[PDB]
Amino acid sequence: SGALDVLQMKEEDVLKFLAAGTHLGGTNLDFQMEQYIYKRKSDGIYIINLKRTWEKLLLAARAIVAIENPADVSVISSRNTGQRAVLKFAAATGATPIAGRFTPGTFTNQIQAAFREPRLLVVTDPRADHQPLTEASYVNLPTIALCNTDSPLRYVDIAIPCNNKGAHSVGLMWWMLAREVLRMRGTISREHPWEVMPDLYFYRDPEEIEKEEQAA
Amino acid sequence: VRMNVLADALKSINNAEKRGKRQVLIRPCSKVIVRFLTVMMKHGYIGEFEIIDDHRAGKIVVNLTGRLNKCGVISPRFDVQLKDLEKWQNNLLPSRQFGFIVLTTSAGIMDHEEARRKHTGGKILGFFF
Amino acid sequence: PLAKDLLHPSPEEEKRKHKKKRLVQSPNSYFMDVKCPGCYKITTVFSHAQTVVLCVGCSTVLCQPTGGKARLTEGCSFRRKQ
Amino acid sequence: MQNDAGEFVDLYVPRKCSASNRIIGAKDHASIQMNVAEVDKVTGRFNGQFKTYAICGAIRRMGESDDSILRLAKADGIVSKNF
Amino acid sequence: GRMHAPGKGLSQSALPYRRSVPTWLKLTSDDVKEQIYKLAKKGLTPSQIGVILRDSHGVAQVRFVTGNKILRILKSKGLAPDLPEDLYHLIKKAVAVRKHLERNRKDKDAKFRLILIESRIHRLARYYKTKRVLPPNWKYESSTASALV
Amino acid sequence: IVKPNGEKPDEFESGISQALLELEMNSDLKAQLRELNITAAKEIEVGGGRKAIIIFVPVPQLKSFQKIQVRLVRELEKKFSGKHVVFIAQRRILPKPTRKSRTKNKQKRPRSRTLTAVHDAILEDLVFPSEIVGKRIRVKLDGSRLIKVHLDKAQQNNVEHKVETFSGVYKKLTGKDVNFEFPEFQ
RNA sequence: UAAAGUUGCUGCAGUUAAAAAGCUCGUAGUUGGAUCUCUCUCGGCCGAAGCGUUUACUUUGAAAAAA
RNA sequence: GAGCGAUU
Ligand SMILES: [Mg+2]
Ligand SMILES: [Mg+2]
Ligand SMILES: [Mg+2]
Ligand SMILES: [Mg+2]
Ligand SMILES: [Mg+2]
Ligand SMILES: [Mg+2]
Ligand SMILES: [Mg+2]
Ligand SMILES: [Mg+2]
Ligand SMILES: [Mg+2]
Ligand SMILES: [Mg+2]
Ligand SMILES: [Mg+2]
Ligand SMILES: [Mg+2]
Ligand SMILES: [Mg+2]
Ligand SMILES: [Mg+2]
Repeated sequence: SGALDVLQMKEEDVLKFLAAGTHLGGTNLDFQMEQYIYKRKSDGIYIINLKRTWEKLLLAARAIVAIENPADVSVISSRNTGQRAVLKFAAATGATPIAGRFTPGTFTNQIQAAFREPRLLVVTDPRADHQPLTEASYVNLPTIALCNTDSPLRYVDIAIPCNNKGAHSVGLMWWMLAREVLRMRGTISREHPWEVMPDLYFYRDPEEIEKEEQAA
Repeated sequence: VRMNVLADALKSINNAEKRGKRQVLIRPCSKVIVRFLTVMMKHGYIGEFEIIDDHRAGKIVVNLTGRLNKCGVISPRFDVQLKDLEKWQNNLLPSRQFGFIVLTTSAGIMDHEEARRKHTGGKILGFFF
Repeated sequence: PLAKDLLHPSPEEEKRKHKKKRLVQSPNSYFMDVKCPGCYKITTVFSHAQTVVLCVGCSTVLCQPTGGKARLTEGCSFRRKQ
Repeated sequence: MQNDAGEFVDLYVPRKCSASNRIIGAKDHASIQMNVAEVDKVTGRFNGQFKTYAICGAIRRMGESDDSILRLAKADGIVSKNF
Repeated sequence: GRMHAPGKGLSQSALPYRRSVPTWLKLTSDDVKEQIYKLAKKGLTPSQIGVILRDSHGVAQVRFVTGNKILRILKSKGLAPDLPEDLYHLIKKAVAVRKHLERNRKDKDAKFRLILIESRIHRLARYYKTKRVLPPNWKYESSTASALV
Repeated sequence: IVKPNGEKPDEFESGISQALLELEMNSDLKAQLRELNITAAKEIEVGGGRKAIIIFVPVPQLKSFQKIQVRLVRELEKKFSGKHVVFIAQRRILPKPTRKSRTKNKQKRPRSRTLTAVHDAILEDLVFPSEIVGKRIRVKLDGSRLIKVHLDKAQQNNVEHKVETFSGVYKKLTGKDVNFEFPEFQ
């Protein structure tokens, strides 16, 4: 947002962030993740500045929209909490999802079945998706990450300071990124709320699946 | 103890240039250091710098442009005649198309080419390229 | 890291550094006006005093020196200068 | 670069890093050339114009590409001044 | 680092940037000089005089108020010791160590420290001879040291 | 009241001496101005039409002048048309000793009789109501210099409107470019 | 003689390949923090006279056997 | 993919 009023954060987005807990970080702080922090409260928890989070999310969306072919963007999740969100983002946007394990040599070994040449890479966690991050440095691949208070920033170009521990926060971040990308593309509009709700991106937690199965 | 101030200033500038920093703080200041930085800035290697004036020896904050490969000092300050300058140019400079040797002459502190134009020798202070 | 304005440190940055490592040196000490309840005279006392300060009028111990700062006697009030 | 006659004599002109001004070599595989889209100030949709940044692998290994990209975007007006 | 110790401490004083006397200080130069004279006649070294003035009378720096240093004021008035105070303290410490050491022959550490102290005394004496503060025949001798201070 | 070193007064000095006599007669500072005197005066044009008066006074009376400085400036600015009046001491400049220098070196030059010391003293006396808390020197890309002077915040409102005339006076006397700022706090 | 950057002034080495004294003091030696922008007189503008607190440095000039 | 390399 270049100080444009249309791109400013609204009250409903703030309420969603507060409910999902995206403003809550860890007890440890990385020395390169300190410009996105606001203040350390009692009990050692670091609080994230949501305005800078919105700015970084908009910058990441601008980077994503700039790619002509939507399939050249690869979205990768290793933890189970982000797999459904990544799949939904790929379905709604048109990117290529990699959920679960990332096979080493995917970007370098050109004789493998899963060899790919993405133009952009988006990851859910630098510390958990470190293998896809490392192979980006071999093939000139820019990277976008959803970082936390304690997260290394090597090979990370656009870092979005969110909470990547909770399932609600990860799902909300992916949903908002997809919404911003679609609105910038000129597919959905900024005048009305998006039809899909952010609960579709949350981790199922098969305990919840069993609880809902026996509801009726 | 500290016995050369220009050496420390140039070493600090070189180390900060290697790390990709945008600004360098060098203390203490000195008018020899100011002349050396002015010579470097006239050729476009550093950029503008500001002298912070405390009541004791001052400090300098120097902006960096990323154009500096190596800046160094020569110790001791050897006397250089106008006919021995080409040997120092061959020994210290990387090419004959760029690079400068800094001398203190009776006319002032200048580079080797300006000392050839003014037809004077002096003592070598350092070099940069 | 790789981008920091050395010319313009924040006010909280310069109060966290060592007094000599600041851009311009500045002491952490101050002078204060102290008054004992018994006697009305106002005495100027250095914060990091090294001697016992006695009230001239009434011979009252205003402060006792310690390792870092001088501690004022109970019931004595003080105000910083300037 | 060019001879005394002024004719340019080089195979190619390498591009320099936008963060550190260092030359990005032909075998620097950790370098990135990223584009950031420009939006219309009235509607907010994709204008079709973009701004290009290039970062060398040395800065990326330092973990300083995030701050460099942020500062470059702030300088170009993409990021809000009250970031 | 220290001249005779491996320690590399950094503790010292930092004078303020401003050299102007603060507004609240009501004392004049003459009153400060009279206080300095009275303290010197009481038998105090310039360092103690400065400490007392700082602690009690709110005189942060006499050189800022009167324009002159304590020792120069004393010399102009004539109330100055024959030998400098730091050399006096060094010689007094050497005398104390030597008096201790004669009753304790097996204290090798005392001998080592006495050697260090006498080396510092020789350094300071040579410096003061260079500046003609001492006559170019003044010598530190262990026997004479007790009478010297 | 005017005792020039060259013993040759002028019209502006005469008028300012008459104003000082009027202040002696009609104000409450009789003894002060009776004991004090000035050496010279000058007028310069700054700020695109503004005019500044410079009162060169002797050094052994500068401290006594500073006692009444504010009131005297107010009275002078009320007596004269809209101007800016500043009081500056009279410092001597001695040339740097040289190998070809003559018996003018029969005495060692005092450090106070120095170009840099005199310039610093002039800068300090020019802005007297506000203390100087910091100084910065910026060397421009073309080699030129700019002097930035930080003044006290507690006296900002008193001299905030006289900054431009200060920068004009210093340029006319010293020959350098100087700017003034008020930092927040330390 | 070069090769020998295997005598290193340019220009070498000293954790494990050869190698830093068991440790400290200390004279000589080496090295050493910021700061300071021609002249009266006497004679025909120049002539004499004092220059320079003096050096180091650098740029000139003079004297410097041929082969 | 990691090591100048034998090699892993
Ligand atoms: Mg020692
Ligand atoms: Mg101490
Ligand atoms: Mg040989
Ligand atoms: Mg060779
Ligand atoms: Mg060589
Ligand atoms: Mg060898
Ligand atoms: Mg061995
Ligand atoms: Mg050993
Ligand atoms: Mg010695
Ligand atoms: Mg020196
Ligand atoms: Mg011959
Ligand atoms: Mg011959
Ligand atoms: Mg292989
Ligand atoms: Mg290989």
